[PDB]
Amino acid sequence: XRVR
Amino acid sequence: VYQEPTDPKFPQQWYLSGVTQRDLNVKAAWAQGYTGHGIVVSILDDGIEKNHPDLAGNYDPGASFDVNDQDPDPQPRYTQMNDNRHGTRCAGEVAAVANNGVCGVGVAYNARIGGVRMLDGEVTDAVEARSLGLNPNHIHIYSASWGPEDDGKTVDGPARLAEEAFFRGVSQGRGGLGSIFVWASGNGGREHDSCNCDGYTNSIYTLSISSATQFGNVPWYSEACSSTLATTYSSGNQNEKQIVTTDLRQKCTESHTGTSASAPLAAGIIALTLEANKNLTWRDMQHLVVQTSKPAHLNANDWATNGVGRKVSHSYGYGLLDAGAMVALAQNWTTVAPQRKCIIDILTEPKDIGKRLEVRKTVTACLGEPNHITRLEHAQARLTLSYNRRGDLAIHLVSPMGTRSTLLAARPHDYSADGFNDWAFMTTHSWDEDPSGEWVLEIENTSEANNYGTLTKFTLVLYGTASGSLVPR
Ligand SMILES: [Ca+2]
Ligand SMILES: [Ca+2]
Ligand SMILES: [Ca+2]
Ligand SMILES: [Cl-]
Ligand code: NA
Ligand code: NA
Ligand code: NA
Ligand code: NA
Repeated sequence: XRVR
Repeated sequence: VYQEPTDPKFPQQWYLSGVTQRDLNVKAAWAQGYTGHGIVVSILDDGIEKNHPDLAGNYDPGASFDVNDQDPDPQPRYTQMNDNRHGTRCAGEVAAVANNGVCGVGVAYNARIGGVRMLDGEVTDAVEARSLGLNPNHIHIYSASWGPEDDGKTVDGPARLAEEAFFRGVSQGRGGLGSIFVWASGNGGREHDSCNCDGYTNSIYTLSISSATQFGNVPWYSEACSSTLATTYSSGNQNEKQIVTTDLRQKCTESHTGTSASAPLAAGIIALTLEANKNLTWRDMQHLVVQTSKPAHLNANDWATNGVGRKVSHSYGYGLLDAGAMVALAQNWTTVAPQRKCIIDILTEPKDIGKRLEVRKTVTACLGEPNHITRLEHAQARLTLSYNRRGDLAIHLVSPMGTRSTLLAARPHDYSADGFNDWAFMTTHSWDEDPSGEWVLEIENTSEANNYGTLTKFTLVLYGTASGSLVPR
């Protein structure tokens, strides 16, 4: 996997 | 009578107000008396600087938790690279304090703001679920500027606990009215990503928000898809202004950017709307967004008019949010009827895809049954198919009212041979249309390669009601  | 904020960077918040007409019309909502008082927003991200000079006055520990370290305090972890500044920037967009001589102001500068520290660690299904399901009878609106990797190859969505959190949220959250989940549609523009390959944005339970540059263009990072609902301003090229917000280490930044900045602005506008009518359901809120959002002055090559006369783009949804129009319409809003769900299994036999497959089916949309739908909300084409190179596929769905939704555009980096396993491609573009009649699904190979595969299941899932239509636009 999860990214900003 | 209304006095706009005097904060030092408020004149730089071009997206909140200006005479230029390129703004979100937020001052008009402030002047109607709506600044967010009583509404609670939580930023699901890498933490929130709860002592920031421009957040302390609005900070709400009841809207906050640290899921990464399992404690109540969502304070960011400070590093040399300032990696964990992201949540604090998002929080200031929603609810930075007004008229305090610091930085700028939030959209809902009198709302209460919290943060869930959940990105600074391994982001498991359970982590997402505990974040999405945090204090659901205290938090009104959840904002998420994160999601699956934007490499243009991934197909990924909420696993079981997270999907259960969404369903529990919209069903029992906020007194049964339903949690409002606001999602950033993604940053995969350079990778030719599609936000329909992202189950968080593609969900009917989230309001997926895209971005427009100051000059009204589709930013480099933008992802096109049919599940997007609306747009707010964000960054663009270096001649266009950016987003002004609170930064890590008690600072102010004028250079917050990307899809990440659009969701918080939407969450703030939704906070103002909830102040204007606390009785709005989660579906009410999506209806208000559809009816009030503004295409004008947004440039795109794919604007189309749907069956009820509304312009819709895969880059922008129904267009720019309009805070003044949202709060005005919300005040005397009549609650929509309970949501109906009509499940239509389309195929009688598997179909080889080849170079092109067109599947036509005339449907009655549960005519004569309690789930009869004459007013569509979301529509899903839940597809199961095999294919040798997934990113060569383009998928389109045409409604009986003639509205052509791109469910999937070509993704050059998607080499996967895994196909789609009951993937629920969603479109908002046929909202308020009558779904009775001929639907058309088109699957095509966009490459010159001799590709091959089989469509084994196509479930058309329609959501909506059977009452209360407006005269088409
Ligand atoms: Ca902590
Ligand atoms: Ca301020
Ligand atoms: Ca994406
Ligand atoms: Cl459902
Ligand atoms: Na409910
Ligand atoms: Na969504
Ligand atoms: Na029809
Ligand atoms: Na036709």
